[PDB]
This record gives sequence, structure tokens and C-alpha cells, in this order.
Amino acid sequence: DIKMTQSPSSMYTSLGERVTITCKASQDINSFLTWFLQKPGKSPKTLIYRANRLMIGVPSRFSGSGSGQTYSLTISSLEYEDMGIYYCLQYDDFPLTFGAGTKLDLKRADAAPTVSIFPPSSEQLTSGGASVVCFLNNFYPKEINVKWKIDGSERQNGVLDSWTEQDSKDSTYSMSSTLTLTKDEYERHNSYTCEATHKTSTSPIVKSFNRNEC
Amino acid sequence: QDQLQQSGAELVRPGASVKLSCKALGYIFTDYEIHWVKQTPVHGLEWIGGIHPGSSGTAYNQKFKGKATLTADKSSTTAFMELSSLTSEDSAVYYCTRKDYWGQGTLVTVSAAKTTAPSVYPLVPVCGGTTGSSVTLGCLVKGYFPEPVTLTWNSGSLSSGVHTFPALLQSGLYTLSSSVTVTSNTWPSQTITCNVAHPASSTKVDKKIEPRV
Repeated sequence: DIKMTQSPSSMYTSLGERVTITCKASQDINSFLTWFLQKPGKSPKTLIYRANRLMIGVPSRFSGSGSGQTYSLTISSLEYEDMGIYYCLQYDDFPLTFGAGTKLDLKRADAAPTVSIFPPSSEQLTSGGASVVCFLNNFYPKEINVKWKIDGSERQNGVLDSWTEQDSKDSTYSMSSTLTLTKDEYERHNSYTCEATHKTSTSPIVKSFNRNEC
Repeated sequence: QDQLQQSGAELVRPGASVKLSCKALGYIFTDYEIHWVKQTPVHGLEWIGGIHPGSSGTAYNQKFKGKATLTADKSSTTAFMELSSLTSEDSAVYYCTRKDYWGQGTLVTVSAAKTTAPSVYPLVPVCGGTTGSSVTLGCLVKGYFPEPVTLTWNSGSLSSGVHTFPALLQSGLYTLSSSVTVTSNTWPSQTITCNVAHPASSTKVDKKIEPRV
């Protein structure tokens, strides 16, 4: 059907520089394009209408451009209020379709995670379930590897991750890994390791524990 | 004025129906068409259909023909959206747009689950030697319904070293973890508590993080 392809999907910029996003439709859409911004729990706000025209209360650092099939939004000076997700909308022909989104994230120096592993709690073991939790706190960039190992073998079923967005105090990311088992399954094996790979070190970061202390 | 004001969040059981509304203010509701857009983490934005307050001409996206139903009322200055025979699949943030101005979105959650108070578990490190210059403690809030939960450490005094995580979903019950990082001279001498509130089921629980014996 008509396809909109946005690029890049995400970037790392530092306040004060020029970013440039892109949409490209599968057929000429003769400048029927809106560019909007979506922010953490807000109302999508239109910045540019009909490919290059501004919108009521919008700064002039934003600037639409392109024609035919390729359209490109510009920000000459990334302000801190400009952080969020940019989409593009084609409204030439039905059905209306949108791009995938482009997430602008603050850039910073590399930072390895601080990993912590946590045996289940006794109160939980009394119910039947056993959750092993790994915390991977304050790292940058976002790209990270977390593997779970039960007595030296990798386990995949029952793993479940949750990430946080950039920390606006240090610009890092945080990770919560939880492997949930029965108390029955849990008690059949002894060593539990949570192993993280990340750009900062060639070797993985390991945190483990033995189920009976040793 | 720009305004478009949407109906409130809805928690609905599977197989039922909801009727969302989108109030227009500050322009002549008759001269522009209203479009309804769907937002899912999994699928990005999707167009459902649009209505003309003026001509009363509706266009539907083939996917949503039969699910969605647009209608309008000229005196109230409102456009409606009856979603029908709901299923998990329809859970999302629904918006109303004119192309230039968007409403705020209305969240729909379709689920069979009844109210379920969480189970708070404390997460202390392992018994032996694991104490460098800082210690990280934890807290696990599992099995609640529905969504909002308040999680605080020592009710506010601890904020620097806190990390709460977006609640996942696990069998239609929510699961949430939170971590805290303090100095070696802080725990376990002074006490660290995990304050958890779940208005719906009226739970307010402090759970101390005791050292493993």
C-alpha cells in the first residue's frame, strides 16, 4: 500500500547541533506531508505542514524540505525541549500512513554497567515461584547483551527484560533482567550466573551465586 | 484555539464495546474531517478511518472495517468511535486528529483479569562477602492488576540511586522491579524500605530489606 520509510530510526546528538531526519514514500505524494513530535506522555504536536511550511507556534530552527518522494526535516539547533520521537505523515491518498519514528537521544561517553544478581526471596519460595533478577545499571550506549546460565548452560525460555529511557542526570540506561522458574525447577540446579556483554569490555561481565552459598 | 478533547481511559472486558469521543473546540466543527489513529508499541501508528462533520462521509481502513465505527454529532461538536467485540488486540492508545491538531489520546485496556494486589518481595544481596563501597538493594512487585502502582524507597528521602522499571506483563498480571544503590556505611546499619501502593486494591505496604541470614 503506500509506504513511508524513515531514517535513521534513532540518533545520538548533543544539544546545539544540526540533525536531519528523512521520510521517503513509495510513490510521489506531492508535498502532502506533516512532520510531528511525540513526547513522554504528551500530545503529538505538528511542527511542519505540507512538507515545508511551519505551524502556529513553532521555532524557525525546524525546517521542512524535499519534494516528490524524498522529504527531509531539519533542526539547526537541537534544544533540550526537542528531545522525543519524530514521525512523518503522508495524507495524499487513503489510507493515511506513517513512518516508523525517529528517536533522538542525548550523546555521552561510554559507560560499562554495574551488574548485581539476586537470589529469590524466601517469602516467594514459599509460594512455588522462584524469580532470579539481574540489574544492569547506568550504562551507555543502550546496546547490551544479557545471557542467563544455570549450571554452565544458557537458558532462554522464561527470561524477561525491562529497560528505562535515558537518565536525565547522567544520560545512561538501566536494565532489569528476570528469570522466573518454579521453586521445583529452581532447586534442581546450583549455580546461577547473569552475563552481560557490552562495548566497554571485550570480555563479558559475570555475576553469579551458588544456591547454598557454595 | 486548537483543541480536540478525548474521552477518559477505559478498562474493558473482552467481547464488550467502548465508544470513545473526541470533542472539538475553537474552530467550526463541520469544515474539516476528523481522523482516528491507533498506537501500539508493536505496530507504530495506524489509521482507522475519518469522518466529515459536514458531509457525513466516512472512510475506513480495510483492516478496521467492522471493528471501528465513526459517527458525529454537530451540536455537541464531538466525533465518536465505537470499537466492537473487543479483544486483547485492541488494547492501545487511540487518538483523534485533524492532521494539524491532535487530541491527547485515550488509553484502552482489554483484559479478563480481576483486581489483584501485588506481592512485594525484598531483594538483598547474597550472604557472603558481596560488599564493596556501594551496595545495591532491590524490590519485586509481582502479580498486580491493573496498571498504576506507586513505588518509593524510604518514602522520598532516597531518590538518588533509584531505578524503577516499566512494568512488563506476565500472564495478564503486571511485574515490576526497582533497584537502589547506597554506600557501604548506609546498609545494613540504617533501614531501607520499599514503599508500594496500589490504589485500585487499596494496598500500602512497607517491606524492609533485611540482610540474608
